[PDB]
Amino acid sequence: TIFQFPQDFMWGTATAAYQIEGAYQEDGRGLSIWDTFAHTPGKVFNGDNGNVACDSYHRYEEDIRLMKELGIRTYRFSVSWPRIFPNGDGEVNQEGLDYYHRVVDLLNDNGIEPFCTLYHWDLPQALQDAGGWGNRRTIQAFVQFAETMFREFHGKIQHWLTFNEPWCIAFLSNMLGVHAPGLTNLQTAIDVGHHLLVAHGLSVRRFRELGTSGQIGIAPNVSWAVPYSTSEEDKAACARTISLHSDWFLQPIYQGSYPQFLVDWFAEQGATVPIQDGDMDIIGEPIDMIGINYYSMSVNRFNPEAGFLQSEEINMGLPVTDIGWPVESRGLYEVLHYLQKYGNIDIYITENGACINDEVVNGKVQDDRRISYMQQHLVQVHRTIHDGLHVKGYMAWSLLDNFEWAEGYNMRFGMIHVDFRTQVRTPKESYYWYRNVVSNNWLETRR
Amino acid sequence: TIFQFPQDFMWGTATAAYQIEGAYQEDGRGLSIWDTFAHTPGKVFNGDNGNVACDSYHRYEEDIRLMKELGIRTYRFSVSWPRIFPNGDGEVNQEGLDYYHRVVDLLNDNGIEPFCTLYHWDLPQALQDAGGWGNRRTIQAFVQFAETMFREFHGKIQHWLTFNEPWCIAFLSNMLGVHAPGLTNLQTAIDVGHHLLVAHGLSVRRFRELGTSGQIGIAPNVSWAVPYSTSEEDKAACARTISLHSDWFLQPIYQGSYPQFLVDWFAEQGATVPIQDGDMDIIGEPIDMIGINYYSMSVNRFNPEAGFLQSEEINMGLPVTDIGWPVESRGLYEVLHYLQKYGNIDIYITENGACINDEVVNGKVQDDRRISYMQQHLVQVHRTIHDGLHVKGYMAWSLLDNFEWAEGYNMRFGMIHVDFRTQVRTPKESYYWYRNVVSNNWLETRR
Amino acid sequence: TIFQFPQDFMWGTATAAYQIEGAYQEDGRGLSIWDTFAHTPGKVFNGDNGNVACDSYHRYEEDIRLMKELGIRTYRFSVSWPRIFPNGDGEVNQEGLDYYHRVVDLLNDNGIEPFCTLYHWDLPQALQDAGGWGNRRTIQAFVQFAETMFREFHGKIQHWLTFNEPWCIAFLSNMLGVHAPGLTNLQTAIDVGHHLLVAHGLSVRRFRELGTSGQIGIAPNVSWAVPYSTSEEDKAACARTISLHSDWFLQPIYQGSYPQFLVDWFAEQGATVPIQDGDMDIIGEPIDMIGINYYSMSVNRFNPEAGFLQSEEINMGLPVTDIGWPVESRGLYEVLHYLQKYGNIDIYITENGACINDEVVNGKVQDDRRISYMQQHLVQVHRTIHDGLHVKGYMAWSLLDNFEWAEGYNMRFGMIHVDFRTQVRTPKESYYWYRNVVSNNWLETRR
Amino acid sequence: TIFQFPQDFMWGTATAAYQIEGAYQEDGRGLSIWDTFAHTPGKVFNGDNGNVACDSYHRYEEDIRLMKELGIRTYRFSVSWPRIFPNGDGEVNQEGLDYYHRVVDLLNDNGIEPFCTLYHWDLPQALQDAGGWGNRRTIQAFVQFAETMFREFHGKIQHWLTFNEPWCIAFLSNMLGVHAPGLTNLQTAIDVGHHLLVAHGLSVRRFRELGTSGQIGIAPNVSWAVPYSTSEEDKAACARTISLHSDWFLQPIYQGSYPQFLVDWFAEQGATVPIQDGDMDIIGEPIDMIGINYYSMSVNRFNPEAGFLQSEEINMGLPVTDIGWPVESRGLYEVLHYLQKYGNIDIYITENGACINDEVVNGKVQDDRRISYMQQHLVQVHRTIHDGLHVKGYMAWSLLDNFEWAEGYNMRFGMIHVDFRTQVRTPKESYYWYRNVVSNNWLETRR
Ligand SMILES: O=C(O)[C@H](O)[C@@H](O)[C@H](O)[C@H](O)CO
Ligand SMILES: O=C(O)[C@H](O)[C@@H](O)[C@H](O)[C@H](O)CO
Ligand SMILES: O=C(O)[C@H](O)[C@@H](O)[C@H](O)[C@H](O)CO
Ligand SMILES: O=C(O)[C@H](O)[C@@H](O)[C@H](O)[C@H](O)CO
Repeated sequence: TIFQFPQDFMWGTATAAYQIEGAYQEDGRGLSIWDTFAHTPGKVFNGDNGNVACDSYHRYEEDIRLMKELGIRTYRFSVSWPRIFPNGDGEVNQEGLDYYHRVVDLLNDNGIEPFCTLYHWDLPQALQDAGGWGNRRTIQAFVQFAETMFREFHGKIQHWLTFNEPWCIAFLSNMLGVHAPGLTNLQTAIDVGHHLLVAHGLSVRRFRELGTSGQIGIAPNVSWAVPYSTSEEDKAACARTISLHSDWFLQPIYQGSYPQFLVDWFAEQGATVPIQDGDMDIIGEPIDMIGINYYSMSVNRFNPEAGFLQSEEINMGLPVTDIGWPVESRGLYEVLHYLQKYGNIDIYITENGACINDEVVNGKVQDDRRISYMQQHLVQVHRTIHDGLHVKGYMAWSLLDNFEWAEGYNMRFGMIHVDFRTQVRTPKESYYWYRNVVSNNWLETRR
Repeated sequence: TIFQFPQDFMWGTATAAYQIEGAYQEDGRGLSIWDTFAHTPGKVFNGDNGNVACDSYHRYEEDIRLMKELGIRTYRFSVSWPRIFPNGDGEVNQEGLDYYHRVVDLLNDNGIEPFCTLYHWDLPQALQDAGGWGNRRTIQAFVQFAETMFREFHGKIQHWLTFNEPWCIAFLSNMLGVHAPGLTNLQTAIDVGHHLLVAHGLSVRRFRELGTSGQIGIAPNVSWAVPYSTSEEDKAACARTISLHSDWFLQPIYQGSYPQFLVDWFAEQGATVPIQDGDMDIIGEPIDMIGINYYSMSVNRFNPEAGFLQSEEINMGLPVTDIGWPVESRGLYEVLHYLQKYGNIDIYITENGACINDEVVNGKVQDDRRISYMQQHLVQVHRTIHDGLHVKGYMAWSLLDNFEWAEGYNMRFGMIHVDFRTQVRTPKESYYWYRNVVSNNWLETRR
Repeated sequence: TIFQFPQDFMWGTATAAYQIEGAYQEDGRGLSIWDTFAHTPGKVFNGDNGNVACDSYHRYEEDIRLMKELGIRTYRFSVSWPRIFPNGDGEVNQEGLDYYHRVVDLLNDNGIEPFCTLYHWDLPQALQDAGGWGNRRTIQAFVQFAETMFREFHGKIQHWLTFNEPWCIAFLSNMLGVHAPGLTNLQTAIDVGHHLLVAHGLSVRRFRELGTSGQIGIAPNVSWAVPYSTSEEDKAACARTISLHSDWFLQPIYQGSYPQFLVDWFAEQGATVPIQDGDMDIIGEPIDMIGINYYSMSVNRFNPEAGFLQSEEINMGLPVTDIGWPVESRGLYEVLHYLQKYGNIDIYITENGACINDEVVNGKVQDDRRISYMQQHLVQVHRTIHDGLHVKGYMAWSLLDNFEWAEGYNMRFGMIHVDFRTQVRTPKESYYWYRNVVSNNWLETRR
Repeated sequence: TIFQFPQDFMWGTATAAYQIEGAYQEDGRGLSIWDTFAHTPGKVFNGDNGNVACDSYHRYEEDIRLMKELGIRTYRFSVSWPRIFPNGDGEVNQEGLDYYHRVVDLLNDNGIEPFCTLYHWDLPQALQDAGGWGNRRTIQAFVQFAETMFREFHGKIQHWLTFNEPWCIAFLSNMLGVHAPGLTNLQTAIDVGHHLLVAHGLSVRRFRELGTSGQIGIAPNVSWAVPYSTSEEDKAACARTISLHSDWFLQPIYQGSYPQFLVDWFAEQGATVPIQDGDMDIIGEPIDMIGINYYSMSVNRFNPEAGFLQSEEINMGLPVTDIGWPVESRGLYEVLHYLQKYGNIDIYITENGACINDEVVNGKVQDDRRISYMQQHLVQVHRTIHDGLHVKGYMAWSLLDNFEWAEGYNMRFGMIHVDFRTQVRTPKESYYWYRNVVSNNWLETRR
């Protein structure tokens, strides 16, 4: 089957600052909660950290040449907040801004459209010390950061995302303790989620007030669960799982309220959203589009012992990637249609990829499983476009193998292999396959 | 995840006569349309035929010992019609009956419940010469055959199936020309389908009139298609695909009529069902259960050039078995729920398996992919039971690698490897895995 | 270095009934708590059970031929209680006795001295239903069982052990829930430990009263822990670890009391030993020797969160066997010297071995690591003998790969490989190495 | 288990001049007793010599870059005496001093603290001709050498060691004849040992008088033996073995006397220490710390035929490194605690490593066994620190594979592989593992 994509479909790859930039103390960069987290014994696999990670702070020219050869039209990357404001709240670091100018100018020189993610988890440690996202003052610090970037890069960037994966930032980091700052308190997770939504709304306002170039949105990671049985309880368990990742952040944005059933659920657990007057109006600031991060899908059932959402994932026996996630691409088709509850909004698949740990053998990386994974998901993308949904682009999660939060360098998601001992880049077989798809602008599945 | 099965769940394996019995001219056996078909250049891969195929006519004792060691409770097999009535219409061949007595007694001696499939495609050539299933006289010949078996094996067999895969017998064989007798005429396919339904109804009547032991049903192969787009036409294309395999045969049986939309469809193509007065009443004879044969699932779209049903299957990029079928077990969960339109009837998964061609290496057959396939499908079985559906048992398609109709011996579906050069049996790794599942009566998926 | 052993040193191998006998329902055998445990989802790896396990109930003649060729002088095996008394408390099953007569006569015919373990964890389910070892009536049932064996095998067996690994029977099974019956209650673990000690004392009395042949003892599994730091608390943590395995059972036997510090420890946790008047006097019945089971050694430190004994084992980086136990043979030398607190009693290393999962490749099992392990431990044995300790013999843990409780068949400890699919025995390279050591009666370590 | 190290723990690697510097006749370097020894047929394996050995005389910049990337804080190296004083006793060679200035400045430029070993066995041949260390005039020559280095490198080096492994210099070289000058006379070995102790004391005095920078000590190789039996004689045999390596040199230094029992032992063999008045007072000069070289541990027994110390090492069957040494890290914990007899002095593990001969395969050196070895020994280091002992740092024996005295290039101890045919350096897998440990400052053992 041949799947032709729209003429102006935006093809790309994506990275995040702390995962690839290698110069954590260079040019006045301050420490982030992730430096702190990775530097704590037991928080990240093997004690790995982003001190060097890919060294893209120095090797960006090479990476950009590689992505130029890929035939890609956009590059999603994130800005390291502590490089711009080493204290979070403070005096601007021109050296930090200079770095992004070098990167952005090179991208633009190469016809590659920057797709800027302002917040990709690297909150300056100084702000965390004051309570981090649990403190409304951090909202102010973020707006300052956003403004600085909007003004500095006004006509160089046309695509902006305020936050990347609000669920991970709030719940995975503050309720489950898996990601920095590693807390386990429902109330603080809810506080964090609410404050980042306020920060987001204010930043969009500034974007509009400053007359900044381009479009702006937010990029939540998307969850998709299907019930094991036809029971109302399994159905509810799946609604909770799905809704906390997306609706919890999208309903306030698009409809001016948090999902009542989840508000009630958390209330049962003694937690309440710290909503101040006009917070909801600020959060409802009109956005241009949203980024959607998708990787897997699950079959769940209600289980009172299954975590704070009492939703248990069943191991259905499906084959899994090297990080253990089952691959079932229909989930992408399903959430995209599910999200239509907010209207036929513009959606970019800002992240989609697979952990496949193949290494360099005979000078190549025969990552057939990543090609397989991508192929199945791109079919779903075409399928939704064919259904009339406004899915505008796709960004392969990871141009490069990188520091994969908590997993360390152990889990490879890149289309370009990076030997962390030499920093040597080796484009995988998926890279060359992707090059053909993005350059031809059509995909073909064959037996 | 641990999946506990019901106390009385019936575990088994299945075969078909022409695929495993090796003695096509022995003990007065007459030729079937399949001997004829396989003996024709170009009809079956490599000119393979069932002349010897496994030689189970002679090696049944060994096979039965192997299935006894498997911990299985039932064995589904089919009866070679031309061994009982070498002419189809004629004088009984006691030698043919003796063979099945040897098999059945041994099964019973070993506590293995026979699950008898009367018709598994081996129509005596003599009847085909007279028009085969296109001729109503064949219905009479079949009822005689059924009666003979019912009387001969009265208290030895408690589970009976009249026909196995009516869709393949009618459409694949008479419209698509892929299986014997290899015709390509819509009207004859429809005639065949209708006549086999009449034969089925009459045989159930005889079963009841003779007071024969056990329960009796029919075993259609089940189809499952999901639409590519949300269009009404893709939806219709999938209804046609799904309905021709099951509803076309189940609606007359359970509701007294053929699916009207398919009646109209075929009428558009100039074909009409040869329904005589009381045919529908005969077909509606109450049955005890049905067998369901499931292997794969597809995503289809309407396409006017896509065959007689104008339903095109999209290659979604999913991994496939060695015969090229994509594995997606949810399809089993879906049809089982879909079939509830006929009531919560008793259903046995009379066939489910995968073509995995692994051979003997280091004295074993490391068929991990078959274990994987089975594991995923058994989860769905448990899932439907947990939903309250009366799924009574499961039979792994193929105890032994065998003559795979049209594919020849090239496509292996067995849990026991058969080296066709020596007839040597080598239980695969899936055999030992299955032995544990059927003996423990619970399954466990692990990472 | 050459290590010459004493002229009359007793060399052997060992097994346990439920781990090797394959005929759990044969000849009237009743179910044991282990059949029950293994038949419960989640209790044993992969749902493995002892239903067939080696099939030594039928293949003992082969096994005995193999051990005769090994040059061994003794064979330690256990008696399946539910084969003798299918109800535990009840009427004798002559068929069960006959089996052991076949085994024992063959051993004796081959000049191999039987070393009989009366209790090796297979308590009849019927007794467990009544409270198992938590009920003093079980003590009576055990004495009946012991008497029966003493009278039946009077002049055929000269070495007897009442219980094998009291720590595992009591604490691992009733406090930690890892072994059958799988309970987690300190008090019941203590009850079980005390009742088995009473059963042991009474059985020794009967042995003496009946004038039965040979010597009789008990075979505790031995623990050995060394402190991480020189702190009093780490030292205490190690004393608890060491003492619960051995002193807890040996002090009542040899000195008429339980280790006070452990009595106090458990008292702090609200558990008290159910000591009735004269229980201690019964337990103090003089024994002829003890069997010692040794596998590993650890370095521990005090940790309040480290289980009921608040003793944490440090992962020192030492290489481990395939089941994950570090090899450090000095621990054997240490406990043997430590046990001298009870006098220079007769000690038999009734168990010592390693989990090394090597399989048959090129017709052999190149288990160099098991040879390595054994070699290091046999040096320690010689060392203690050279120090004047009365270490009388050594039995390699496992003649055959077997059902390894909770680990299933996944963990191989045998010197003879068993392909559980064919029951085919393949003596490992360690078997041939051991044959030379036991036949020459001296060991040689070489570079 | 996670082992956190002290904030200021000093991590490093170590080498010795003759083993790595490749330019034995370059820049006026005179010959040492080792050039002479290696140039004699039969003294060193395969006639290997240090003529080129690693060529670090020319490739130091590369090596230093590699150790900078390692994250190391100190580098232990030795000074080639015959490069400074080509005659030993004579006129200074500025070219030789210049080399070390290039090395030291580069180290300092890279934040790597030089740890200078003045004497690492390369005594100028000219002095050996006059009797070498057997002649007190050599003491004077050494003090001149020491002074020169102290004055030349005053503020560039902060850590100094006078002698490296006095036992090897005296006994292995002059009693056993294995190392240069290869003599076999107890009396001369004792003379050498005493004269080097006097040289050491005088050099420390000069260090203090000149007001040189840093701290100064001596680095004996440490021995550790445990008795086979509990006999007084085996115990004595172990005391002799242990004491000759350490106490023989440390007692005069810290307590002002030689171990009396060893004085008596040698007296029995007709040898006496040539102690002149005030020699002991000079030797007792206060030192800042000591370096400890540890590799293995043994189990010994008394044996009158077992060499001059009549101490036989038993082959306990333990796994060995590629040079044949058994690995048993507890020995490090034991000697460190044993050395507390001199007070809780500052101790640096100046050497610890393993001979693992893995080569470059697939572009890497998979030296898992060296990682294993180091991991076990670093646990012991942490353990002693946790016990309150002042263990200040650890230096992995060998940054690079090198000329391994008498073994030649056949025995590899490096963390960086050196292909002696191309001089190409290839950091081993242990290098990358060590980089993580030294950079994180904590170690983790995992299963
Ligand atoms: O939010 C994104 O998800 C994260 O930024 C990535 O850095 C993750 O590593 C990737 O999703 C794979 O888990
Ligand atoms: O009717 C069933 O289809 C047939 O009985 C089998 O013999 C098929 O060959 C099997 O389903 C795989 O194709
Ligand atoms: O108590 C003994 O340990 C048991 O009898 C064995 O059956 C164990 O499985 C074996 O020691 C392996 O650890
Ligand atoms: O005395 C030290 O030991 C030596 O400096 C090294 O050069 C040795 O060769 C190394 O220890 C290997 O044993």
